[PDB]
Amino acid sequence: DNDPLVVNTDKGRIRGITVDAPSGKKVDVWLGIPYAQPPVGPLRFRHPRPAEKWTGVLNTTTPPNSCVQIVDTVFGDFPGATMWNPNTPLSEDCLYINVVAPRPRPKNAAVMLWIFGGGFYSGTATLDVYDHRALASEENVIVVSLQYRVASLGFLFLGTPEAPGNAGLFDQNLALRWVRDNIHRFGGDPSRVTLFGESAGAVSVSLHLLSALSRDLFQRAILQSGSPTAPWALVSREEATLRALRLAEAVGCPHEPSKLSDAVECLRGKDPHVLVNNEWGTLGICEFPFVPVVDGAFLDETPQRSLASGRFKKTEILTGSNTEEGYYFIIYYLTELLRKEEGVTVTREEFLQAVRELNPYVNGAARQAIVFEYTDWTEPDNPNSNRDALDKMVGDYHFTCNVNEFAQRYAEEGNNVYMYLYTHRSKGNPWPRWTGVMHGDEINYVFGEPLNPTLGYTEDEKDFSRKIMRYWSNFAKTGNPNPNTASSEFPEWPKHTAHGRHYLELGLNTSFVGRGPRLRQCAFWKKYLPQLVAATS
Amino acid sequence: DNDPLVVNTDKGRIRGITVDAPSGKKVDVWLGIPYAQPPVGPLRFRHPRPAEKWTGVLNTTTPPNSCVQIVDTVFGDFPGATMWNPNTPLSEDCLYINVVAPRPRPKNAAVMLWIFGGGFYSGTATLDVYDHRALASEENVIVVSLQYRVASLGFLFLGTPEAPGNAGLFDQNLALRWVRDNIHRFGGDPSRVTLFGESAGAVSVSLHLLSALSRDLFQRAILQSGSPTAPWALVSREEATLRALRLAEAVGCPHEPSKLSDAVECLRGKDPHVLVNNEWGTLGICEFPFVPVVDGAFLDETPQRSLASGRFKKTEILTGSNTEEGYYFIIYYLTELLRKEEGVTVTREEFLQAVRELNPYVNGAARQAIVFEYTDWTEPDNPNSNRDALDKMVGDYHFTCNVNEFAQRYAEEGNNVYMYLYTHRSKGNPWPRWTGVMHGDEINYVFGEPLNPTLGYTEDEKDFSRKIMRYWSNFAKTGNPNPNTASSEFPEWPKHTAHGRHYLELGLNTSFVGRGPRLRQCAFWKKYLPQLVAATS
Ligand SMILES: *[C@@H]1O[C@H](CO)[C@@H](O)[C@H](O)[C@H]1NC(C)=O
Ligand SMILES: *[C@@H]1O[C@H](CO)[C@@H](O)[C@H](O)[C@H]1NC(C)=O
Ligand SMILES: *[C@@H]1O[C@H](CO)[C@@H](O)[C@H](O)[C@H]1NC(C)=O
Ligand SMILES: *[C@@H]1O[C@H](CO)[C@@H](O)[C@H](O)[C@H]1NC(C)=O
Ligand code: NA
Ligand code: NA
Repeated sequence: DNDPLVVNTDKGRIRGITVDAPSGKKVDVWLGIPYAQPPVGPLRFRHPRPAEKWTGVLNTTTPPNSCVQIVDTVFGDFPGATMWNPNTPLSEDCLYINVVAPRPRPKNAAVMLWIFGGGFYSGTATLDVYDHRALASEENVIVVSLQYRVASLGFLFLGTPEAPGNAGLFDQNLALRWVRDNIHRFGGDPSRVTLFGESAGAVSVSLHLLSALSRDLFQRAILQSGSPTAPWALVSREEATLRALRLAEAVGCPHEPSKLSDAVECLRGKDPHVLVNNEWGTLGICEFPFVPVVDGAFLDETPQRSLASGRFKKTEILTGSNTEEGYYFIIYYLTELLRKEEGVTVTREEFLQAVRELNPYVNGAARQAIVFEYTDWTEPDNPNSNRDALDKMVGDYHFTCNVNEFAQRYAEEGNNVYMYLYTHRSKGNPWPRWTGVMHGDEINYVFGEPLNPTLGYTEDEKDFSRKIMRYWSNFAKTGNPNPNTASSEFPEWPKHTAHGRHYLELGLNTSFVGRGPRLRQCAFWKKYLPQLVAATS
Repeated sequence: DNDPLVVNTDKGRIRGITVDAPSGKKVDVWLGIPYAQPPVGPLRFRHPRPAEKWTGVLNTTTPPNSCVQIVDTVFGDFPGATMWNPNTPLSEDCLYINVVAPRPRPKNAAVMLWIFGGGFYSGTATLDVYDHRALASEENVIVVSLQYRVASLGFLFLGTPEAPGNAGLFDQNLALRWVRDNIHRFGGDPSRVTLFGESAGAVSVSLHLLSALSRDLFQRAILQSGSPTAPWALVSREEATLRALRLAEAVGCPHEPSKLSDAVECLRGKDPHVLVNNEWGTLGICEFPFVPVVDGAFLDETPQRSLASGRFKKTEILTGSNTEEGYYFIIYYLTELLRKEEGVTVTREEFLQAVRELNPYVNGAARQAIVFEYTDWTEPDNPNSNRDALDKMVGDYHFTCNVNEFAQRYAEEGNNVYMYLYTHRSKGNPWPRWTGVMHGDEINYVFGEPLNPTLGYTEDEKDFSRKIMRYWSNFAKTGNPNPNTASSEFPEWPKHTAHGRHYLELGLNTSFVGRGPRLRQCAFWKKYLPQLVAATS
């Protein structure tokens, strides 16, 4: 076989297809490569097995199945909500990898591996917003994405070997070995693999930097709006079992903590869709039913202890937060107030209501410590301020501050860190204006969506997209985002240093550099508030 | 008598003298006019009596005696410390008024009455820094100053009629009636009297706006770095008696609360200087041994209740604070650290030490509420930040915030208010650089000291002085500081409105207008911290 579009992997040979990128540039794609046996029947909830070797030529020409998950309807066929909806058929057999090489195909090049994230309950590598064609063609990089098991199918934990937990993470781990073993045949470098993700993507990518098993399976990491030290990232093993036994109860299975083997076997029987729909009990804002847990194999300790002791891969890190993280989550949660319409506001009374509902676990000697910190004292009753104040307290505690912590611990262990604050809101953003730049807005720009002519992105937005695609790309290459011009000295993007803590503002005409972001509020949630709760309890 | 320099007051006639202002302009002065009988012997601690009518022509040609007080030596003959030292002989007979008319002498003009302040323990109208010659000549206003009894001689309270308290305030009150009765003969208007002062000066001027007795004795008020709602402004009647009986003990007199008439009579005997030296017991920063008290005559309620109920003269108010209030007081107090030298700094440890010593009455669940508010979280251990952070917490609690409160209550009662933040540090400032603009720095500029050729003020500083002299002067005239150009619309200096809370920055090239100043920290000390101390106690 002299055919460039057929490739012989360890488990057999596959046939790809040449496709046009929206830009018009040509790339080679391999879509739906099985990296594991379908985790069905006795294999559900369990760690994945490598794929059974196949005979003949297999067609990897079309986008694979998305894993079984819930879909978002709460806004009907709104373009803003439907972009995160799975665009392929939902199946238990979802374990596949997608490889996209640029044309001409390089002999040995950089590898960028995208781990999607849906709060560990949803998502797929097949989303339109994650399109490898624009990124691979413009930056000349091998772009790879994977499907990992999600929700209770991926993250159910009972301590038993029939449900050991972290199945989704072991999925990713196995997919990383596939890359290590098979990427050079697509023209990549097994040692130059750079992992990058958003939400759980970042939380996943981070957990590979920590994990013993996936330690030497990649080179660098890019983390978007997520860290392993976030509140929603992990659950206690004691709770994870209760969440599992509650799911057993809710679905009509044996829920007794006495006999665990009864519970898992009954669960294996039930339909996958009824299983994922019964995960949602009483949960506050920004907390999810089934997520990573410290299993003993993938992780043998909590990420907090790993970070403290300094047990993580010595690597360059590119990480950052968006300006308005919370808004997205305060829309779905707390849906009464702050609905999907233009010009919404919040009265001082409604604000005071919200901080109780958004922080239900604090003693009230902490509530007004929050309200004093998160109110604008130049004009306290301002309806705009009180609304934006909700986004900040959610955004900072659940997202922004946790990113800062991980970035600092990496910086002070002598690693090069690059911190960003993404401030750009699209002109064509479908969501209301007040939302501003929400959680996951940068994705469209890192993947080169503005370079699509069929979409009406302004000419400046197309430049901006190419700019951050460059930053991202040559970081995966060189360990540094700075372009060759000004790479020699006084960078556009300074290093996030332990004491300096600098970040770059990613916006349309701003090259502004600050320190943080939001160091005061981070000091609030990390230092002041915890010791106050101690002193009042 | 057709002589312009002789004037016939109600109690007899006086003879003045023409003097050159440092600028070279000529003014007429009357210095050391007795407005009351000397409060000596049986009259000590008591309310003043009007002066006994005199026969013939009296010479009021030289600066009168300063009241008995302590002097500052702690810095030896330092020019910065010695400017507040009394420059006339110290006497118990100190009750006099000074009148300065410009030449040519107007038929009927505006009256600006200066009440000095030394924390109610010191000060005199005769200080070089308060010179009427420059102000009167340049702004064409009748400038008047008075001497009021100070320290325990002025503010001793025992509830007894032999020591009823507020003697210093009744001194001022009597001096205001003298002005009402006698100023038209000097070419002033009895109804256009505008009171203005600094430190206790402002606290005094404010207490005239409140008091029933001195209500109709003036028109407007200008208040510099002081309000009646400040912590050090008043003492409880229960404490004032104890402070008096402690002073009785310390001087070797009967200190028993049983027999009060014994105590006062023994006190009347003792030398005035030994009496003023034994006032200082255990007192924290920015608190003074003998100050105004609610006597029942001058004030029948606490200023807090007066402000709340809205019982104060409906008038225009011009008030403001300086950028670094605390520094001056943290130098004399807490003298170990933060000494008088260039380039002093504060370590993070020393900072944490200070907040305990500077706030000795807070439970420690409040101490770190302060440290979190008053630390710079971009670089927390910064030695410059930690030093400046001490000035702010002292400046805000003891001065700046209290000025804001009084200014707001006047604004929301429908009165016109003009708030300033004085940001200008002299080039020739004798104190160390880090001190910046300290408590009482604006005085030199409001009195026209830069217009003195024998002093090396820059040509811009001379313009600045004339500018704020103008603001001050035509406020006393018109009720508005704005010059005729731009007085018609969109003022240089906007009104401090109840909701807007605007202030003007008084500096060299800044016409900048903000809102506050320092609304966050004021909300801290006024709203947040008090309810936190409640929740933790
Ligand atoms: C994939 O192979 C099928 C036959 O199984 C063929 O019908 C189809 O055209 C192929 N599509 C590709 C490789 O583009
Ligand atoms: C940045 O801001 C605007 C962007 O529209 C523009 O004037 C120019 O590119 C820059 N200039 C500024 C802030 O003066
Ligand atoms: C004040 O009067 C005295 C006489 O008592 C006289 O010696 C002195 O020159 C006068 N000074 C004045 C008014 O300038
Ligand atoms: C105010 O600042 C300086 C004062 O020296 C001067 O450039 C000018 O008067 C003003 N201009 C600015 C801030 O650009
Ligand atoms: Na998420
Ligand atoms: Na004072």
